[PDB]
Amino acid sequence: VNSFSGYLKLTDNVYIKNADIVEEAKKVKPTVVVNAANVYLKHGGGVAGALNKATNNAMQVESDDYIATNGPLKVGGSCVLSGHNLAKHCLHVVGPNVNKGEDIQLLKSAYENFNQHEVLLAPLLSAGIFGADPIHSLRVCVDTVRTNVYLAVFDKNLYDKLVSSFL
Ligand SMILES: Cc1noc(-c2ccnc(-c3ccnc4[nH]ccc34)c2)n1
Repeated sequence: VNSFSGYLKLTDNVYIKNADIVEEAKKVKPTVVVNAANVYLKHGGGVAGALNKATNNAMQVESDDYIATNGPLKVGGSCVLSGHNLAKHCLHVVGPNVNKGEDIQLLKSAYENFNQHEVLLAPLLSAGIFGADPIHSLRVCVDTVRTNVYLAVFDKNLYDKLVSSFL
């Protein structure tokens, strides 16, 4: 039993809710919140900009030190950093950005990072400003992630389309 509330169950291990991931993180304090990161951990907009804003820029400060030490992530890769006031940990995962021409097949590799964590609160990778089809992203999530994932979808209209079209 966990504290996630109001989710629709899609499969054995995948759950979905129309929610603001920032507000959901603030209420649940999950062990892991996933950020929709880029390779530079520059949290300017989308989910990343919202999560970072909610940490009063502490996420960005920590991220800049991470990059200065380690260099950029790989597309499809991830790193574990602090969850600050939102979660114990933040798993920064880099899905391909279609608006940069990155290979959508890397989306499966990106979701594989979730399997290193038993339970996660997450957005749909490569959705939103990353330019992928969120319905495709949901399909790859369900077919790749085996651990327990709670998907927060900000847009109510999109949430309804994802549920209604789910196979
Ligand atoms: C601009 C832009 N382009 O894409 C997106 C996107 C993609 C996936 N999930 C989200 C999302 C999901 C749940 N809560 C959220 N709070 C703030 C963002 C967010 C946003 N934003």
